[PDB]
Amino acid sequence: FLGFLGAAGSTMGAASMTLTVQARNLLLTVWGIKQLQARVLAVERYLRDQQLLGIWGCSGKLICCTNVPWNSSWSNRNLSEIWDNMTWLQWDKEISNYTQIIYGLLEESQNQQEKNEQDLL
Amino acid sequence: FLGFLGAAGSTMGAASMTLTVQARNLLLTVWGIKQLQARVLAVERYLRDQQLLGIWGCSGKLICCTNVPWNSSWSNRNLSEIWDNMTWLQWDKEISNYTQIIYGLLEESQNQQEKNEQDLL
Amino acid sequence: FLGFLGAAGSTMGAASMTLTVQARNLLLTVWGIKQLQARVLAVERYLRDQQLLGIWGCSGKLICCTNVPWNSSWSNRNLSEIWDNMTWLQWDKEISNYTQIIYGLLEESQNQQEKNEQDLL
Amino acid sequence: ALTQPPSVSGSPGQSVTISCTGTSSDIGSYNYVSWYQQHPGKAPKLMIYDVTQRPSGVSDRFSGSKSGNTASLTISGLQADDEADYYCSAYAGRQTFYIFGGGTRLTVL
Amino acid sequence: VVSTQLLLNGSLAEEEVMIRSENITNNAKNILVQFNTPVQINCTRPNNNTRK
Amino acid sequence: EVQLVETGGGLVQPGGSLKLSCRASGYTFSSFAMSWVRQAPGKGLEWVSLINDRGGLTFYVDSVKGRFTISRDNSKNTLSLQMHSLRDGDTAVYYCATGGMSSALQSSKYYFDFWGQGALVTVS
Amino acid sequence: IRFANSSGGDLEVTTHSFNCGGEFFYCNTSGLFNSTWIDSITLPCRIKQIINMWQRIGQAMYAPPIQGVIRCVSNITGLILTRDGSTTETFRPGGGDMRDNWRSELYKYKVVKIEPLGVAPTRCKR
Amino acid sequence: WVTVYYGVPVWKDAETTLFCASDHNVWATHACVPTDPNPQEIHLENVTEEFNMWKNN
Ligand SMILES: *[C@@H]1O[C@H](CO)[C@@H](O[C@@H]2O[C@H](CO)[C@@H](O[C@@H]3O[C@H](CO)[C@@H](O)[C@H](O[C@H]4O[C@H](CO)[C@@H](O)[C@H](O)[C@@H]4O)[C@@H]3O)[C@H](O)[C@H]2NC(C)=O)[C@H](O)[C@H]1NC(C)=O
Ligand SMILES: *[C@@H]1O[C@H](CO)[C@@H](O[C@@H]2O[C@H](CO)[C@@H](O)[C@H](O)[C@H]2NC(C)=O)[C@H](O)[C@H]1NC(C)=O
Ligand SMILES: *[C@@H]1O[C@H](CO)[C@@H](O[C@@H]2O[C@H](CO)[C@@H](O)[C@H](O)[C@H]2NC(C)=O)[C@H](O)[C@H]1NC(C)=O
Ligand SMILES: *[C@@H]1O[C@H](CO)[C@@H](O)[C@H](O)[C@H]1NC(C)=O
Ligand SMILES: *[C@@H]1O[C@H](CO)[C@@H](O)[C@H](O)[C@H]1NC(C)=O
Ligand SMILES: *[C@@H]1O[C@H](CO)[C@@H](O)[C@H](O)[C@H]1NC(C)=O
Ligand SMILES: *[C@@H]1O[C@H](CO)[C@@H](O)[C@H](O)[C@H]1NC(C)=O
Ligand SMILES: *[C@@H]1O[C@H](CO)[C@@H](O)[C@H](O)[C@H]1NC(C)=O
Ligand SMILES: *[C@@H]1O[C@H](CO)[C@@H](O)[C@H](O)[C@H]1NC(C)=O
Ligand SMILES: *[C@@H]1O[C@H](CO)[C@@H](O)[C@H](O)[C@H]1NC(C)=O
Ligand SMILES: *[C@@H]1O[C@H](CO)[C@@H](O)[C@H](O)[C@H]1NC(C)=O
Ligand SMILES: *[C@@H]1O[C@H](CO)[C@@H](O)[C@H](O)[C@H]1NC(C)=O
Ligand SMILES: *[C@@H]1O[C@H](CO)[C@@H](O)[C@H](O)[C@H]1NC(C)=O
Ligand SMILES: *[C@@H]1O[C@H](CO)[C@@H](O)[C@H](O)[C@H]1NC(C)=O
Ligand SMILES: *[C@@H]1O[C@H](CO)[C@@H](O)[C@H](O)[C@H]1NC(C)=O
Ligand SMILES: *[C@@H]1O[C@H](CO)[C@@H](O)[C@H](O)[C@H]1NC(C)=O
Ligand SMILES: *[C@@H]1O[C@H](CO)[C@@H](O)[C@H](O)[C@H]1NC(C)=O
Ligand SMILES: *[C@@H]1O[C@H](CO)[C@@H](O)[C@H](O)[C@H]1NC(C)=O
Ligand SMILES: *[C@@H]1O[C@H](CO)[C@@H](O)[C@H](O)[C@H]1NC(C)=O
Ligand SMILES: *[C@@H]1O[C@H](CO)[C@@H](O)[C@H](O)[C@H]1NC(C)=O
Ligand SMILES: *[C@@H]1O[C@H](CO)[C@@H](O)[C@H](O)[C@H]1NC(C)=O
Ligand SMILES: *[C@@H]1O[C@H](CO)[C@@H](O)[C@H](O)[C@H]1NC(C)=O
Ligand SMILES: *[C@@H]1O[C@H](CO)[C@@H](O)[C@H](O)[C@H]1NC(C)=O
Repeated sequence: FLGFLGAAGSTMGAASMTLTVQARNLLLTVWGIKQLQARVLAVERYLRDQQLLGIWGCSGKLICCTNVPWNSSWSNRNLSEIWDNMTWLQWDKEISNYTQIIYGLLEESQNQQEKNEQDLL
Repeated sequence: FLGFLGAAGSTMGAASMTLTVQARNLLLTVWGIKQLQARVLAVERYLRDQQLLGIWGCSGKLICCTNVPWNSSWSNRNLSEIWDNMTWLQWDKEISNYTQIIYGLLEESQNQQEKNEQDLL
Repeated sequence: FLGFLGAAGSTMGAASMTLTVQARNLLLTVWGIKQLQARVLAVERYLRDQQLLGIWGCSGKLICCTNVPWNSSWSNRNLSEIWDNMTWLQWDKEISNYTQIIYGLLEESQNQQEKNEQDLL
Repeated sequence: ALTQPPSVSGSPGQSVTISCTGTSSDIGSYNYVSWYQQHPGKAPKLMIYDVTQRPSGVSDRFSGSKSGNTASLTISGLQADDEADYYCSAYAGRQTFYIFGGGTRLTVL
Repeated sequence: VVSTQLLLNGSLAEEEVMIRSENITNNAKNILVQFNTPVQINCTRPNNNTRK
Repeated sequence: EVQLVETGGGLVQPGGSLKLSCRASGYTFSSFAMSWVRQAPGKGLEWVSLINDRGGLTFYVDSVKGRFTISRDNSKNTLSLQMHSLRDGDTAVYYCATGGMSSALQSSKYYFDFWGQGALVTVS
Repeated sequence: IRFANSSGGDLEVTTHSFNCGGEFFYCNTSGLFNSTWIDSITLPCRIKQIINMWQRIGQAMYAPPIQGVIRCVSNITGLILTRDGSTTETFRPGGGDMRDNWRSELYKYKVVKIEPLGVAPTRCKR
Repeated sequence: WVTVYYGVPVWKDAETTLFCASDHNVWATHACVPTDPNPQEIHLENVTEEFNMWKNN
C-alpha cells in the first residue's frame, strides 16, 4: 500500500497498522568521521528506544498493552475522537506535556509486576 | 564439542543444536577509520537481524515456531530428507528464491496476531 | 530516592529495586576518533550483555528466574546472609571463580528447554 | 473409550468388517487410528497405522478406513490364522493421549 | 618481503614443487612456482663503508 | 529385528512399590519415543505412560499420575517404570512399547511400532 | 624445456631486486636461468641509493648508507616465470608486479560472510 | 510449519575490510592489534568449498 510515513496524515486507528513500515526505516578522513558519526548516532537512538520498551515490559512488541490507567487530565477525549478523528501528529502535540509522567508510571508498574511474578514462583 | 561452524557439514537436524556457537561469534587516523567502520558494520548487521526477528514475533529466541504454513512449492521434500540428509548450506541454496516471500508472510501473520491479542484484552 | 550507584553500599535485597537506575546509564579528526571509539565500545558492551541474557532465556527482563539449581559449593550461605547482610560488591567477589561455570549451565538449560517447547507444539 | 464389544466371524475366503466407534473430539477429528492384533498369550502386533497405512511385513489382506466418528478394519481373504483379538486405538489429543476400544474376537468358520 | 624473480623467505609446499597459473596455456600470464625445499642464497656487500 | 525385554518383579502387596524395566536392542534406542501399556488380566489394553526420546517430557494416564514415574537412560538402552502405592486395580501385564509420540523434525507416529512380551504384575 | 635469462626492460624488472641489511640490491640471475632441461653459482649485484618504489613516479627515496659490511642469508622458496611462446618451451624470469608475491602466500585463504537466519519446515505450530 | 532458526552455520562469499594483528618499523607498528597467543583453527568435516586465488581480494 503506502510506504514510509504514508500514513502520517491518516487517523490514529488507520495508522498503527503500518508500524513495521516505520520501524524498518530506523535501522578524506574528515568526511569519513562525518559518516561514522551519523551511523553511530542512528544506532544509539535505536537502542535507547529499545531499552525503554524493555524496562516497561514491552520488549519485542510493536503494540504493548500495559497495566497503567489513563488519567483523564492528560486528555479528556473518547476513543472515537482519538482513534477515528485525530492523526498521530496531532496527538503527539496534545499530550506532549504529559509524556514524562506517563513514562515514569510505566516504569514503576513494571517494577511492581516483575517482583510479584518472582514471589509467585 | 565442535567450535564455530564445526557443524557446517552436518545435517540440518544435527546442526541446530549449535545455534549458540554461531550466535556468539556475531558480536594513523585513516587506519582508525578502517577499524571503526568494521566495528560499526558488525553492529548494524547484528541489529538488523534482531529487528527482523522482533517483527516476526521471535524476539529472544534461537528457535521460533511460527504460524505460517509451508507451501509445498517452496520445497517438496519430507522432513526425513530435510532434517536427516541435507546440510544447511544445501538448504539455503535450495530455497533461496523463496526467502523474501516467506519473510513477507511472517511479518503479516505477526501483525494479525498482535492485533487479535489486543482485542482479547 | 537515590541516583546512579546510590544503592552500591546497600544490601543485596535493598538494592535490586534500583536495577533501572543503573540499566539506564549504560546507554581534529584524531580527537573525533577517540570519541567515536568510546561510543562504539559502549554500544558493543551493551549488546554483548543483551545477547547473553537472550541465550539464557532472560531477554527483556531485569530479574530472571531460571531453572538451574544452586550448588552449595559455589557459596554455602542462607538467604538471610546473602540478601540481608551482604552487598552486591561483596557478593561479586565471593563467587567470582564460579561465574563461568554458572554461565555455562544457564546456556545449557535454555537449550534443553527451547527444544522441549518445540516438541510440545 | 472406543467401542465394539461383540465377536466377529466368517468362513475362510469371506471378508469381515470390524467396527470402532468413538466421538467427535477424539476419533472424528484426529486421523490417527491404529489397529493391533493380539493372539491369546502373545504381545500385540501393529496391523494398521494412521488410517489406511500398513507396516511393512503386514499383508494386503488387511486394510481400513474412517468416516465420521466411525473407523473400521477390513480383512479380505480370511484365513484360519486371523483368529486373534483385534483392537483399535486412537489419538485423542493432549491430556488424554490414547484410548483403546475393547477387543473383538475374530472367529474363522 | 619485496622482491622480483625469486621469492624469498616464504612458505614451502608440503610435498612437491607446485606450478600455479591463472591460465597455463596463455603465455601472457605468469607462472608461480612453489618449492617444497628451500634453496639457500648468501648475499653480501663486502665494503667497509663509513657514514658521515 | 528388534527386541524389547521386560524384566521386573511380578508380585507385590498393595501399599508397596515396584520397579519394572525394559531392555532394548536392534534399533537406535535414542531415536524413538517409548511407552507403557497395560493389559488387564481379563480385558483390554490401556495406555499408562509416555516418554520422549530425549527423556525430558513425560505424560501419564490420570489414574497413575501421582503414583508412577517413567524414566529413560539412553546410554544403556533401558526404560524403567517406578510404581508406588500400588492398588489391586493395577494388576496387569505391562508391555514395553516403542512409538507413541514424535520429535517435531520428523514424521509423526501416534501409534505403537514394537511391543515387548510383557511383565506380569500382581498386587495382592 | 629450456630456461633462459630475462628479457630487456628496466633494472627493476630484468634483475632480482631485494632489500637486505638496509641496502637495495639488483642481482644478475642469468647464471641461474641458463639451461636445457634441467662449487656455487656467483651472481654479481649492483647497488642503488635512489629508489623508486613499486611502479610509482613522483615519490623517490634516498636510502641512507649502512656502515660496515653487509651479509644476508635467505631462503629461495619459489620463482616467478613467464613463458616465451613447437617442440620446446622457453621459460624466463618474470616479475615487477608485487601482487604476485602476496598471492603466493594468501592463496589458501578465503573470506566469507556469515548469514545466521534461516527457515525450514518443521512439524509444529505456534 | 515455518520455523525460524537463528545461528545457522551458513556463509556466502564476501569482500570486507580485514584488520591487521601482530605478535620503528616501516610497516606495522602500533596501528596493529596484538595477536591471540592461542589462536584457533577448526576443521570442518564434510565441507567442500570453491577457492580462486586469482580473484582473491
Ligand atoms: C630472510 O630471513 C632472514 C632471517 O630472518 C633475514 O636475515 C636477517 O636480516 C636482518 C637485517 O639484515 C639481520 O639483523 C641484523 O643483525 C646484525 C647482527 O650483528 C645486527 O647488528 C643488525 O643491527 C643493525 O640494524 C638494526 C635494524 O633495526 C639496528 O637497530 C641496529 O642498531 C643495527 O643498526 C641487525 O640486527 C638478521 O640477523 C638476519 N638474520 C640472520 C639469521 O642472519 C633475511 O634478511 C631475510 N631476507 C630478506 C631478503 O628479507
Ligand atoms: C648478466 O651476467 C651475464 C653473464 O656474465 C652477462 O652476459 C654477458 O652479456 C654480454 C652482452 O653482449 C655478452 O656479450 C656476454 O657474452 C655475456 N656473457 C656471457 C657469459 O655470455 C649479462 O650482460 C649480465 N647482464 C647485465 C644486465 O649486466
Ligand atoms: C629456510 O627453510 C628452513 C627449512 O624450512 C628453515 O628452517 C626451519 O625453521 C623452522 C622454524 O621453526 C624449524 O622448526 C625447522 O626445524 C627448521 N629446519 C631446519 C632444517 O633447521 C629456515 O629457518 C629457513 N630460513 C629462513 C631464512 O627463513
Ligand atoms: C485524507 O483525508 C481523506 C478525507 O476523507 C481520507 O479519505 C484519506 O484516506 C486521508 N488520507 C489517508 C492517507 O488516509
Ligand atoms: C490525574 O492527574 C492529575 C494531574 O494531572 C493528578 O492530580 C491526579 O491525582 C491524577 N489522578 C490519579 C488517579 O492519579
Ligand atoms: C465524545 O464523543 C462525542 C461524539 O458524539 C463528542 O461530541 C464529545 O466531545 C466526546 N466527549 C469528549 C469527552 O470529548
Ligand atoms: C470523526 O470521524 C467520524 C467518522 O464518521 C465523523 O462522523 C465525526 O464527525 C468526526 N469528528 C470530527 C470532530 O470531525
Ligand atoms: C504544554 O506546555 C506549554 C508551554 O507553553 C503550554 O502552553 C501547553 O498548553 C501545555 N499543554 C497542555 C496540554 O497543557
Ligand atoms: C561427515 O559425514 C559423515 C558420514 O557418515 C558423518 O558421520 C559425520 O558426522 C559428518 N560430519 C559431521 C561434522 O557430522
Ligand atoms: C503456494 O505457492 C504458489 C507459487 O509458489 C502459489 O501459487 C500458491 O497459491 C501458494 N499456495 C498457497 C496456499 O498460498
Ligand atoms: C519422502 O521420503 C522418501 C524416503 O523413503 C523419499 O524417497 C522421497 O523422495 C521423499 N518424498 C519427497 C516428497 O521428496
Ligand atoms: C538420508 O539419511 C538416512 C539415514 O539412515 C539414509 O538412510 C538415507 O538413504 C539418506 N538419504 C539420502 C538421499 O542419502
Ligand atoms: C532461483 O533463480 C535462479 C535464477 O537463474 C534459477 O535458476 C533457480 O532455479 C531458481 N531456484 C529455484 C528453486 O527455482
Ligand atoms: C548504610 O549502613 C547503615 C547501617 O544501618 C544503613 O542503615 C544504611 O541504609 C546503609 N546505606 C544505604 C544506602 O542503605
Ligand atoms: C557442585 O560443585 C562441585 C564442585 O564445585 C561438583 O563437584 C558437584 O558435582 C556439583 N554438584 C552437582 C549436583 O553438580
Ligand atoms: C544461616 O543463618 C544463620 C543466622 O542465624 C547464620 O548464623 C549461619 O551462619 C547461616 N548458615 C550458613 C550456611 O551460612
Ligand atoms: C544480618 O542482618 C540482620 C538484620 O537484623 C542482623 O540481625 C544480622 O546480625 C546480620 N548479620 C551479620 C553477620 O551482620
Ligand atoms: C578464586 O581464585 C583465587 C585465586 O588466587 C583464590 O585465591 C580464591 O580463594 C578463589 N575464590 C574462591 C571462592 O575459592
Ligand atoms: C586460456 O587462454 C587461451 C588463449 O586464447 C584461451 O583460449 C583459453 O580459453 C583460456 N583458458 C581459460 C580457462 O579461459
Ligand atoms: C661466494 O663464493 C666465492 C667463491 O670463492 C667466495 O669467495 C665468496 O665469499 C662467496 N660469497 C658469499 C656471499 O659467501
Ligand atoms: C671496518 O672499519 C672499522 C674502523 O674502526 C673496523 O674497526 C672494522 O673492523 C672494519 N670492519 C671490517 C669488516 O673490516
Ligand atoms: C640474457 O643473456 C643474453 C646473452 O647474450 C644477454 O645478452 C642479455 O642481456 C641477458 N639479459 C639480461 C637482462 O641480462
Ligand atoms: C650458459 O651455459 C653455457 C654452456 O657452456 C655457458 O657457456 C654460458 O656462459 C652460460 N651463461 C651464463 C650467463 O653463465
